[PDB]
Amino acid sequence: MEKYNPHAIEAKWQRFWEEKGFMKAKDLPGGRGKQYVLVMFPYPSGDLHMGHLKNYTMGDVLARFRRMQGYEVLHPMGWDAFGLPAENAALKFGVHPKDWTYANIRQAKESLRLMGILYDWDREVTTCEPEYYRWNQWIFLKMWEKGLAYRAKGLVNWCPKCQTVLANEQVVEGRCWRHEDTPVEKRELEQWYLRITAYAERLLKDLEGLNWPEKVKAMQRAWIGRSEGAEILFPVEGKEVRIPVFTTRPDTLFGATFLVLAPEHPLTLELAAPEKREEVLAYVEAAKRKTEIERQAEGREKTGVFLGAYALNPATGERIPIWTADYVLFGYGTGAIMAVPAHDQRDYEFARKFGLPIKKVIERPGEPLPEPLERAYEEPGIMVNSGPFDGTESEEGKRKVIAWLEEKGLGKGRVTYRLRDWLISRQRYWGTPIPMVHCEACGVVPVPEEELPVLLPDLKDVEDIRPKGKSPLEAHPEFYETTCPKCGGPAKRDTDTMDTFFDSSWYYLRYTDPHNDRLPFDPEKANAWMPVDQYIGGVEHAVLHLLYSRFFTKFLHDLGMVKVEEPFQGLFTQGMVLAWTDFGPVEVEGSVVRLPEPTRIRLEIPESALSLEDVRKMGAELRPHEDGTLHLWKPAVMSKSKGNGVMVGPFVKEQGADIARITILFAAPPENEMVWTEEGVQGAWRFLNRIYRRVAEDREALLETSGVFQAEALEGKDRELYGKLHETLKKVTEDLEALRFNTAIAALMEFLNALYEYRKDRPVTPVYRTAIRYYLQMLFPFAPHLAEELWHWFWPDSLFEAGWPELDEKALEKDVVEVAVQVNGRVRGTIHIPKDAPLEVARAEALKVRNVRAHLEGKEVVKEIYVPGKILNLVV
RNA sequence: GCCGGGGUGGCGGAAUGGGUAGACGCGCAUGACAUCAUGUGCGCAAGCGUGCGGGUUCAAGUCCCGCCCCCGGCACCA
Ligand SMILES: CC(C)C[C@H](N)C(=O)O
Ligand SMILES: [Hg+2]
Ligand SMILES: [Zn+2]
Ligand SMILES: [Zn+2]
Repeated sequence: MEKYNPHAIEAKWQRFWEEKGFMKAKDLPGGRGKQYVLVMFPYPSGDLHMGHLKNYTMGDVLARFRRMQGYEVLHPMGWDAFGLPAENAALKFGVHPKDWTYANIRQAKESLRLMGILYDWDREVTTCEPEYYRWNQWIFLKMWEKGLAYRAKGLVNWCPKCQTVLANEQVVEGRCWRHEDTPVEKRELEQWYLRITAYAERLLKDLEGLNWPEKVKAMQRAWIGRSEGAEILFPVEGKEVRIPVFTTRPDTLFGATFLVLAPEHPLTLELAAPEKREEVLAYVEAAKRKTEIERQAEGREKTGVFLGAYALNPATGERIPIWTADYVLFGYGTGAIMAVPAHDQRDYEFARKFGLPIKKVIERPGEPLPEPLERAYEEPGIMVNSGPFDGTESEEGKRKVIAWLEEKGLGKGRVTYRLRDWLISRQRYWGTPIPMVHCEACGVVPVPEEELPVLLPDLKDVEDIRPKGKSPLEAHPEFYETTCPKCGGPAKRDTDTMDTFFDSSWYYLRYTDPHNDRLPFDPEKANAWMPVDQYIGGVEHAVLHLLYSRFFTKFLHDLGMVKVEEPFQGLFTQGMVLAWTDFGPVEVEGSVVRLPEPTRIRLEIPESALSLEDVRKMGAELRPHEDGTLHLWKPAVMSKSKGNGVMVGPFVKEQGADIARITILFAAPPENEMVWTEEGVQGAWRFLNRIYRRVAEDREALLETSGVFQAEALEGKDRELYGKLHETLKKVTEDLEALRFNTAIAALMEFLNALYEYRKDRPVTPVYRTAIRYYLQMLFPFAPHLAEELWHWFWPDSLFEAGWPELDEKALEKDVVEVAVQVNGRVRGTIHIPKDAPLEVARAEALKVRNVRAHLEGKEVVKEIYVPGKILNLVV
């Protein structure tokens, strides 16, 4: 008897599926229904390994399944070429991006193909190509006319490594999103923005009905951070100008004893007294230079300066000094606040430190407030010392005081958002050119829609297209020395480029019509496929892609190009793949494990001396090495950096594809993080072989048997096996739909054993043939190769045209289930009686269990409970 | 501190309209010419066992009250 040989059949079938084009995405989905499985396209930068294939596999499983059912499936794939990701890589190897990319893509598609993953490559999209980024511009225009795009000064975040500005969404832990070790600074610059805030309300409101992981939504809710409150205006003493401040506690206005402007606030210097200037101006240059990692280093220590100017409390009418502290942020609300030390610790503390007054205006219900106050009081209470509002409740106060303000034109009720506008301009070469020009008489003028695209200057000198603080395009007149399409005089093209995320915010839409030269996509098409039914990806893109993408769709909706309003209906996340890692040598002596500094450092711990326990307890092991010393191993993220990846190409050659799959899918729950291991790969081998044998050993026997039979006319092991099948089909089918591939397979392995047990007391019967047919169909999504192979030994056409097995509910019905006999809550034993078996029939079959255990303890009884299902309790 | 998700064998992990806890797999242990078959929660045993302590019930991983710990994300948003 032959044996399971991967290299023999895999690459064969792969070519087969590609030729016959089963995953070709239909232009316009018919009436059979349609699925749109999509995995976030990759940043071409490196070579793929098991750590990466997790996702694309999933997408494939899910994609093959649906296609098998009948749905018209669209499983697309393309490359997120432009932006920092690629450039940052091509720059670390002194290579030209256009070459480093097309190369990385080639390597990629090869891996994917080896893994037996199919796509509709006739839709492949490469962001960095003109044929695509042209539309990135077209959109930018449509956003300009609609006033959602714009330019403006102010402090922006600067990444010394990337040598360019980043959006707030790209500042994780106060560091770069790609360089989690490089702090971020601020620089006065005028960049281009996208008025995403214009959609703050909708972005937050349309989350509700969204069926996403509660973890993600909650992050967007928090990132958008809506807050209802009031915008009060404080007149400046003598001056004509008025200062707007936001507050979610206007019912305390009469308690405001001072104002605090953000260092970067304009009026912080335009009001700073000449005798204070030499200090105010020195404080700004101190805050601007400080950073996030530095600020969080000082703690909650309040620090500010007095502006030497006063303001007029529009409530009491009196004067209150105006200060400037860093604890107030300019990028939020009004960048100014009305300090009320009496009902806000922050303010309070700031007050007790810089000798400022604390006025009480909210009394605590019942238990009076200890005078003098030694801690704020932020809870609701009764108003006092607040003019005619005295006695008025706290809650009812707010709306009244606001209604009072909106009467004298002193303020108004407003709702600010934490969400800050999107900064999309980058001073890098590899990027989409902003379709704007700069005339001196006309000003900032938008390039004509029909003059698009605006190709990127062709630059070969690698040391040329490198960021040094300014836009690499700011050195090629041959590009920007163009004319203004308004007047006709000398103009200048904007040297800045669109951030990567821009093009990665509507790609899912391009796949629906990847070859359109009239529009970013034909609405008719996009509407037929959208929304994305299932989006496999990560969480790190919570406040980025998963946000920017929605805004983009909504705006595209508002142009009447896309019927839907949320691009991703389903959002399935995945966990990180891991692998046991070599953390260096160790000197073991008895039960003591000394740690040499080279290792201890990589382990990122303080201790330089553990024990054989501390090692176990932290999930590690000491193994023998090739250098003749012991090495401390431990799992770790499977990444290039860690140098522990399991390259696809190699692996597949030395093992097989379907093996990789089963290993990845069955390892754990997809949402959880797996740890790719030797032992696992083995299991995949075993599982796959046993599937082979079982079918190879009956190939002949099966070849001469018919798979036709009468359902009910079944009895014996057959009737049973047939039930086990359908019982299994249920599980597989459900789990595939819910995206629980692990248990979906665990169920397939279980039936397999069931088949081995059925063949020790029964021959290749019609029911059995059917079992095998059904099994092969249920396998096709996880091990499409080995599945397509065995299937052909008996049937003609591809498993793709087989369709998915039909469940037979009536086959699930159980007859003679095993029941547990318990007495006073302990499980004494288990009998085997029909499901409907009457209490008397069970009781009887119980009273004489294996060891009559039921008697060894039930010699009294008082009440008995029977549950047809699987239980019978005797209350002694 | 807030929000989100979780504590089950040696390990990944099953099972919640209460009803034989530990499916499937990994590891380990015996029997055959790396591969199969059998066993495998702990304790020699009384007996005990789903983070802790009470409680409801014939019956609790599932429900009720109080509490501990772990991971992830924001962290001075007025
Ligand atoms: C959809 C894209 C934002 C995915 C991203 N390019 C990544 O590889 O993480
Ligand atoms: Hg390109
Ligand atoms: Zn950077
Ligand atoms: Zn002009």
